[PDB]
Amino acid sequence: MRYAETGYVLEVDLTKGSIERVATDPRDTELYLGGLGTNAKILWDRVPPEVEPFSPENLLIFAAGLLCGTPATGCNRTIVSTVSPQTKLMAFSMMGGFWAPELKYAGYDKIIFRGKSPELVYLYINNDKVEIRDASHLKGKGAIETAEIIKKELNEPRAQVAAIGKAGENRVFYASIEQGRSSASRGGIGAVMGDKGLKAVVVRGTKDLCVAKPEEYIGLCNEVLDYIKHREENPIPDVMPILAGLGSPQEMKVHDEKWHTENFNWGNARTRRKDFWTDEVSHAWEKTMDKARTRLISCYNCPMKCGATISMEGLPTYMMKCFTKLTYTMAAYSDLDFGLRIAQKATEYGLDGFSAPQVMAFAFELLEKGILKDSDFPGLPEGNEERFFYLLDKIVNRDGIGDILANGTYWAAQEIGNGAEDYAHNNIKKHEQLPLKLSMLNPIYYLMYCTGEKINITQIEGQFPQAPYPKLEQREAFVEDWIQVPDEKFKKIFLEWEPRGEKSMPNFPTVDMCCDIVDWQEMMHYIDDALGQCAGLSSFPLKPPYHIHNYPKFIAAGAGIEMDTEKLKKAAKRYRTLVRAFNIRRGMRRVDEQPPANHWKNRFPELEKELLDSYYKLKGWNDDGIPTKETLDDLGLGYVGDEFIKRGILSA
Amino acid sequence: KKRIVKTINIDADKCNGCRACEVICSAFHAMPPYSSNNPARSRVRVVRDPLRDIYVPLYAGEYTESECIGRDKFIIDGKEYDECGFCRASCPSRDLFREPDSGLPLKCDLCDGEPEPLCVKWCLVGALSVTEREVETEMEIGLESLISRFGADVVADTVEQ
Amino acid sequence: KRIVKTINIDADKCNGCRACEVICSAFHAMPPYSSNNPARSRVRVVRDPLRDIYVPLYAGEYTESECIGRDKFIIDGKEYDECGFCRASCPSRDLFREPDSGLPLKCDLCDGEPEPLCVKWCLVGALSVTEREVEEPDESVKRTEMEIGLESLISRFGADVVADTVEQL
Ligand SMILES: CC(C)(COP(=O)(O)OP(=O)(O)OC[C@H]1O[C@@H](n2cnc3c(N)ncnc32)[C@H](O)[C@@H]1OP(=O)(O)O)[C@@H](O)C(=O)NCCC(=O)NCCSC(=O)C1=CCCC=C1
Ligand SMILES: Nc1nc2c(c(=O)[nH]1)N[C@H]1C(S)=C(S)[C@@H](COP(=O)(O)O)O[C@H]1N2
Ligand SMILES: Nc1nc2c(c(=O)[nH]1)N[C@H]1C(S)=C(S)[C@@H](COP(=O)(O)O)O[C@H]1N2
Ligand code: SF4
Ligand code: SF4
Ligand code: SF4
Ligand code: SF4
Ligand code: SF4
Ligand code: SF4
Ligand code: SF4
Ligand SMILES: [Mg+2]
Ligand SMILES: [W+6]
Repeated sequence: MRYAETGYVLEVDLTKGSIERVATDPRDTELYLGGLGTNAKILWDRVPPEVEPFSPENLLIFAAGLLCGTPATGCNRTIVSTVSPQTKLMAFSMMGGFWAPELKYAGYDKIIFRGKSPELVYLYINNDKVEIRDASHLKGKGAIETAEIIKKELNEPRAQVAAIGKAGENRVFYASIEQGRSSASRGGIGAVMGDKGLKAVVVRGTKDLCVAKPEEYIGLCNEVLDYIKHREENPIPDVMPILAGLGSPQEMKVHDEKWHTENFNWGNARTRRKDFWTDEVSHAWEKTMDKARTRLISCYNCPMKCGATISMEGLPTYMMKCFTKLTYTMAAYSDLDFGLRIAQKATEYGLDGFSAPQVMAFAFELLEKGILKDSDFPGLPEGNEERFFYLLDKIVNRDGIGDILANGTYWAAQEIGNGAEDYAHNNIKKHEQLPLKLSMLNPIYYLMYCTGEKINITQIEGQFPQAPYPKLEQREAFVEDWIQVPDEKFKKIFLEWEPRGEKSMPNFPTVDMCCDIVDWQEMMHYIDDALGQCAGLSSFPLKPPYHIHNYPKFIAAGAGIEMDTEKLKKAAKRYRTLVRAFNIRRGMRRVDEQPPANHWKNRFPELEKELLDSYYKLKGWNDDGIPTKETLDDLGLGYVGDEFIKRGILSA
Repeated sequence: KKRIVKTINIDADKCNGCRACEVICSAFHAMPPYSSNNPARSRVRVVRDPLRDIYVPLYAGEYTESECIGRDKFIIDGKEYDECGFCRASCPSRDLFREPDSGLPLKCDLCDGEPEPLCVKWCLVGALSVTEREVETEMEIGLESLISRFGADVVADTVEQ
Repeated sequence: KRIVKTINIDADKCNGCRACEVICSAFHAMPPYSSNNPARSRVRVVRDPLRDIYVPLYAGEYTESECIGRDKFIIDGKEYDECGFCRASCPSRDLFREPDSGLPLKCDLCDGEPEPLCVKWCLVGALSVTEREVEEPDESVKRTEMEIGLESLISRFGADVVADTVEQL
């Protein structure tokens, strides 16, 4: 009997209309844990590179993490996977809320969608009962709106709904999937859902979900809760107030946005406004937020309550968390009020709030220089704010220039020509990065930008501090109880690291120290994304309650399989290396692993080469970025190497 | 005579809707304890509707063998609550406070025997607390009322049952 | 299918007049309208002007025992009473029990009458009764107030003293 995982998946062919429950291999759980890890294994040996994103054979996968549905705090994440229409690489994407737990109580670990439905439909799951319902009456309805109509329809007030808005239905390349206060936002999974004619997935679950060693397990949970209490009485000293505590970035609670508005670039990641955070602005924005924030609310089984319901006058309520609070405001050079308003529309439409704002700022910079004319904007309103509303609607319906813009800055530029390419200056692998254009090369972040498979700086960082402390005393205070470090050497690094001088960036930490740090930071995300654990209590914040030393205990008591610290490291390596193999098979090479040319004012060609050289070797990869035969072998990935040799990816 | 009355104090203004209370109450009451969990089995159930700003933890009350002739439904301070929205009853009209497999009724016993209500313990924002206080012939009259409304013949015949 | 009836209470319109309690108890006097007595009402208004709480509560189902723990809400800054929304005819309190005998009371929507009278007498329209079809069967064990009454007595005083007085009268 299986524990923690349900041990079954639902296989659905949207072309035939077929639905089937399948027992999973208990070995794939020992090897790859679950979530992202198992998602990747399925992609690897069911989606060869010949497959397009909007090919019927593309797979759209919904997965509950291995420990979702157990009592573990914050363990509630859904991992959605597919081939991205925008990057043409794997897109995995995470959604919090309450959906993944509900799927586990319904009895399933995943839903694998294949094919295309000729008519718009949605999937309905109530424990053992699974059917495909017609969805044509929901056409073009907002993602949250759709969820409420469906729940009335079926009389399932406690069902959880994941849906696409019109954005997805039109295959916008950065279309999201929305569920209450949660979103699978990036990489266009929303578009693949829409391409398949799938409007929503409704799940209701009332089955039990067991753990292997009950007393041992609830013990660890209580230990985690005790740590959450401690950690909130003790914020990281002298650190930006949003990044001093647990949770996703606490931007719904904290009104201090000095850090963001003064160091991140406005417009099309174009403008620094170093003195933006005045007392006047601070009060205006606080007034706006105080009035807008209805309640701070949590995902399933979590006390951190990072998100908030938002009510603007004359607009339906919606939910928000993290940086989307500022992206529309900063892209449009506007105020907090405007951001909250347009974010409501863009959430209902279902759009990636990181990519959308830059796509629109992108477009207007083109109108500015003349690369686009006024004629390409028929009926372009006069005011700045009206113009973002105007363009948002065109994009979401793919109307005229919107059809182009809806493909993202990379594809839009190469379609427009005339020099638009110069203005798509903030992509890595065809995916928009955060609007950051800093001064001095950061060797740690350099490696994360280049190599992260999520292609998003905010989902690979976290465990190691972003800046050093000026005083030795402060550093010694910090390493003192830093139990999370995989190894004592990370304390020593942070002790030596200084803001200025011999031991300052970009030459210190050393190349090898940077490789160790980035490896650790990324490993914890990959573990989170397999277990279903929210990064807010794990990989994202400093000194989390979940870490490399108690995670193996959680997996052993939870799922009933042997697990220790070293085996967990090797597991996370195994499917992080598998995700790598996938993107390699789809053509990714070292040449693609480069940050935007203007991402730092001060660059060091030779230092950068040594960094990436060294990181690959640590990964056990090529100098081309390909995992090697010997590495694939040690990891239990023999079939990867043999396939790589037959494709000529690796010489024999 | 002075006996003890226990009150579950529920500050719904502090509830974040996380349902941790449902997780731990069901988990604790699995057999063996913590061997599993399942919110359908929890004796605390949260009315949760973010779009109405409603977050109301509701505890399993008394068993009733039939529904009411009329179900109540409140509008209060602009919020339109659910039909029977505040009822504690383990009732035939719905699934709440009944096993989702056998339909058998559930009762909150304030985690009798334990050091502390587990739902209270896991509610880290402290929306839940439990507190204590001491508290301090008609038959004949009642029996008349019955005769006088249903008739002496009726009352008698029913006594034999 | 089968019909379900709902009592729609807009507590935001309630003015606390208790006219509802006046007419309910008056109708249920024997004979009808021969007396009245809010304590006998099957609708009882929770009424505290200082807390702006005006909440009409309808007599629900019978319970022979109190709950192990009583509940008490704060919602939208209002501190409600212990068991403040419970409809039960319960031994913990006088509501929905006859004041002079403790007999369980139950709203039956003025059955046999053209319309609920509380609704009728509430001129500001805080109250209304609507109905709808539903699919779920009525698995209720329907039981006459006649036998509910006696059963509460046998419960409270033992089947001995009760049988003693029935024949006696
Ligand atoms: C952005 C940041 C404040 C750095 O700003 P700083 O101002 O410190 O760094 P700076 O601009 O490089 O340098 C300023 C000046 O110092 C100079 N100089 C530098 N080194 C020097 C040396 N050794 N010696 C001498 N001089 C040295 C420079 O030349 C320059 O001089 P200049 O004006 O004359 O040209 C800090 O957060 C960081 O570094 N983060 C790292 C990664 C990152 O991007 N994090 C965010 C990722 S997203 C995230 O986490 C989110 C979370 C939540 C929601 C959403 C997102
Ligand atoms: N396992 C996991 N949890 C995660 C993340 C992640 O990438 N993986 N992202 C975090 C961040 S930065 C945010 S803003 C929230 C977003 O929650 P949502 O996906 O439900 O919108 O998830 C947090 N929890
Ligand atoms: N529509 C929408 N897009 C969004 C967000 C969101 O909450 N809603 N979250 C942003 C933040 S703060 C993060 S960390 C990422 C999370 O990426 P993912 O949802 O693909 O995992 O999406 C970004 N885009
Ligand atoms: S830390 Fe925040 S985002 Fe993460 S589960 Fe808790 S409430 Fe949700
Ligand atoms: S644990 Fe607390 S905040 Fe969470 S749903 Fe229960 S009472 Fe509300
Ligand atoms: S749930 Fe409560 S109020 Fe509703 S019909 Fe049943 S006993 Fe009456
Ligand atoms: S006090 Fe105990 S029995 Fe009652 S709801 Fe809480 S955990 Fe369950
Ligand atoms: S008659 Fe209407 S307004 Fe008066 S107390 Fe009764 S319900 Fe409220
Ligand atoms: S009045 Fe209702 S909630 Fe209170 S003890 Fe009686 S049955 Fe329980
Ligand atoms: S509907 Fe009739 S029986 Fe019920 S409370 Fe109103 S007046 Fe009394
Ligand atoms: Mg997300
Ligand atoms: W984020």
